Amino acid sequence: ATVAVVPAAGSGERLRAGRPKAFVTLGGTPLLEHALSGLRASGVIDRIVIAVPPALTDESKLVFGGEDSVIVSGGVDRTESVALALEAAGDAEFVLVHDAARALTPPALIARVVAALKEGHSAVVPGLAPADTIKAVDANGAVLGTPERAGLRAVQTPQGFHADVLRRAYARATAGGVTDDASLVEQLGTPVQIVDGDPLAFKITTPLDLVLAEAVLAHHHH
Amino acid sequence: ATVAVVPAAGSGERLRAGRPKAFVTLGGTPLLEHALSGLRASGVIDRIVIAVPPALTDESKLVFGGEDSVIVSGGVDRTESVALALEAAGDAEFVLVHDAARALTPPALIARVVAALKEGHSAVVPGLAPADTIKAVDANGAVLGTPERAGLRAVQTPQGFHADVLRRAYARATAGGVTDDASLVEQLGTPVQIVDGDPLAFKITTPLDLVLAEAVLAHH
Ligand SMILES: Nc1ccn([C@@H]2O[C@H](COP(=O)(O)O)[C@@H](O)[C@H]2O)c(=O)n1
Ligand SMILES: Nc1ccn([C@@H]2O[C@H](COP(=O)(O)O)[C@@H](O)[C@H]2O)c(=O)n1
Repeated sequence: ATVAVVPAAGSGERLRAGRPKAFVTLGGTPLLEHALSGLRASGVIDRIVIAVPPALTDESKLVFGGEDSVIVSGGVDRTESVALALEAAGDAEFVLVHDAARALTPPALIARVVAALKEGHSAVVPGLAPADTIKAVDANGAVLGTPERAGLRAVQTPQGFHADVLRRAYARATAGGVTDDASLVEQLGTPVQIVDGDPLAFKITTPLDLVLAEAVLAHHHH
Repeated sequence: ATVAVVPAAGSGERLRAGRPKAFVTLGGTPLLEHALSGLRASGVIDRIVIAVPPALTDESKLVFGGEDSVIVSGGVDRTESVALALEAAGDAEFVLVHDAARALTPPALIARVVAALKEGHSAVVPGLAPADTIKAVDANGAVLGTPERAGLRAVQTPQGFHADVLRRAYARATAGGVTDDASLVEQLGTPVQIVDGDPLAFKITTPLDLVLAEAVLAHH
């Protein structure tokens, strides 16, 4: 079985007042609903576990629950939220962790992640070459160096794992600031394989992001 | 004094526009004109040198050419286009290299870059923390590492330089295929300083970028 875990249980940004980025509306619909639709339309996800703010567990069950979608109370950080979601994941072979702010992620991208895991990769991440040159900077903001742009990937979600590989990684070190699940797995040198991402799987968090997302909805739906 | 070199000689292939990308319109105005309007609005640019596709040089001169508004035939890639335009940079103590494709770049950012040069920095690049986590990968797509996102910058243009530093960097370039001017300066060992970028200085590269630029303008 393949389970998708969706941490939608809060925010470290004080501006947002504990409201997850996942609950922002897009075309009158929360980002989380768009993300769930993508996961379901991929046709490769058996169950989804969504971690939500504890106060909104009842509300989320009613709105986002279903035969393939389990709701759990989330944690104080993202790392705890994913950990709590993993409890309810059961005995899945594959676990995908998906950022619900990447609302317009195409279903095909999600299938690509699962397909690569079935080829035998333990850890799979969608990515694209960065549009801008990326530079390493020191604490001063002085350039340390410029890696080959073609040797870099801006990575997206869902990030896919063999379940035990992911659970072992989550078993150690809280350090809640982690947003990238593959990074946790990489601490032991576990191989991670990039598959093609998609420009549409951008994270929707800023006003400019939301402007782009609304514009995409217009082309797709109006 | 400050001269802006504007590489505008790129093709419209990725946009499928059937014309050079500089001459694709955004709310009815060519991208190049948006880029020039930003430079003019900043109030800190004394001279512009535009590299255009070589076949359009004569026509471009008729439209844009005049005192301190110089058109040169561009090159086979961005590196050659910049190198050609540098020949026309003139006496300015500071040179900015600004993609025509970053059409919505705010005048404020251009002013921020010039200010940092005037402050005494030899090379200045606008940058923002990457929106996504960045991973280094090998040729087969296997992950090599995930540098802390906080220690990375996704860089934009204009990139600003003391004129002598940029000329010396370009003199030492042995091949094209460079899209980042600061990378050539880094090869001299010259320190490069990052200043705040701006989300609106994104490069219009794909059809989706063009949708974004249109949607931004639609708001205003
Ligand atoms: N307590 C928390 C805090 C953040 N998160 C998740 O971590 C990610 C990053 O959140 P912020 O950048 O808003 O802090 C989001 O996907 C958010 O839903 C969570 O699931 N539980
Ligand atoms: N041969 C080339 C190729 C690109 N360029 C310019 O460099 C900038 C970056 O090009 P792309 O946006 O195509 O990557 C654009 O403004 C483009 O017009 C150029 O001036 N000469």
